[PDB]
Amino acid sequence: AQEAVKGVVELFTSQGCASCPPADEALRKMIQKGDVVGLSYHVDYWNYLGWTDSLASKENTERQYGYMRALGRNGVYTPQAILNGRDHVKGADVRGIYDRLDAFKREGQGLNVPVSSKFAGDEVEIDIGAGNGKADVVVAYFTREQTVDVKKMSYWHSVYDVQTVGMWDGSPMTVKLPASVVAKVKKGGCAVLLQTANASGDPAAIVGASILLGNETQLEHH
Amino acid sequence: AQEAVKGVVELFTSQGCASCPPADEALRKMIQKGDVVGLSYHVDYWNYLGWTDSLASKENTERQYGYMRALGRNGVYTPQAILNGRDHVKGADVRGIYDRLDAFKREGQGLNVPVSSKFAGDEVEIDIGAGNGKADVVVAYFTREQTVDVKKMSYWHSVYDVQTVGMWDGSPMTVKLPASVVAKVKKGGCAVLLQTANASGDPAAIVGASILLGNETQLEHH
Repeated sequence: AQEAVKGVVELFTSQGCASCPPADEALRKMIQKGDVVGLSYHVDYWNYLGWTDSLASKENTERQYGYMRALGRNGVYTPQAILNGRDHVKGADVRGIYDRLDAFKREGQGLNVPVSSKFAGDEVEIDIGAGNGKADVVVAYFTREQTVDVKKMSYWHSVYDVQTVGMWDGSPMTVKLPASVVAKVKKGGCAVLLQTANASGDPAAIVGASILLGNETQLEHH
Repeated sequence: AQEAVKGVVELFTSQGCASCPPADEALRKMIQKGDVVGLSYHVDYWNYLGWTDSLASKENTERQYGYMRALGRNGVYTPQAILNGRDHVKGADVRGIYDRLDAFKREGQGLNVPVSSKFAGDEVEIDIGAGNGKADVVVAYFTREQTVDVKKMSYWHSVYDVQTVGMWDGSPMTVKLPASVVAKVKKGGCAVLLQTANASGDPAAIVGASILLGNETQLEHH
């Protein structure tokens, strides 16, 4: 292969948030490089009546709340990037995010558990490697690229649904998802997050991750 | 009469918020003094599964979002107190809130429009005085005092419903509410807020306010 993925970057943003564009660009650049699992969660607290993006959801906002609690904070803001489900940083701080992810890796707090995903014809197969502890197998479904009327703006990896498909206990496992899931991934893609939780059950460190894009086109040079 | 009410204090808090108790006490003290219209809005972003107060609501959280936008901020936190619908301050900063309200009054940004409320037998009557501009006649219904299991903690003026009952255009007006409203106020009380809105329609400066308690007991000394 080559160099393993550096980590997970979950950006909470909104088209109604004026200071978010810079962070949106940051994420787009990281997704283009493909060295991180990047996700964009549009929050609903920026909607009022006009500039209400059809990409936001209450569920996305609730996830940012889960992180707020787990991180011991007393509030939320946008743009906010959550790294490896372990810490937060300004969404536009590209240098900070990569330096943070590197710091995690150097401490063995990176993506230590192998996670693989692929289409098994009319089903989705998720392969998880061996490790220690317990974690949920979380799947975040997103559209690859979606344009919205401002003119027109483009957003990438906008999550529209998140679901837990099983539990990992340290043992290697394979989870098979039905055609209904295949159809959803085909709308863009999905990210598999092997995520632990704290005592309260809120989202915590992500110890493994993978992205499966709906487009399975193999690009080759001869 | 005597000295007019100093202003409106809207506290966003939650029993799931560990740093909120101090702010809750602050509000209780101001409500006891009765020189301000005090309201407590329990937010829902501190609920997870256990310490989920039955006093929180999505609507309350949305109101804090409305204020976030109007105030030009990019996030929310608890405990947060909104003063006269014009600015925010730490919920526990008792000195700051009163000094802020005083600063508003000295600038003629206090409660300049008279607002009165009373029970008309089986109906609720709200009397609004003359002024300039446009504002919604907002009614926030609350329980006077509610205890929740931690032991047991007590919360005051916990808002459980907010509704606009009419529009003020600067002209003196009287709004009559049905028996259904009387029943709700009797569950605790209500606060009438003559509130303006910004260009986006979000909650802005409150130019008049009044509280009507369900208990209409007249205390006299002879």
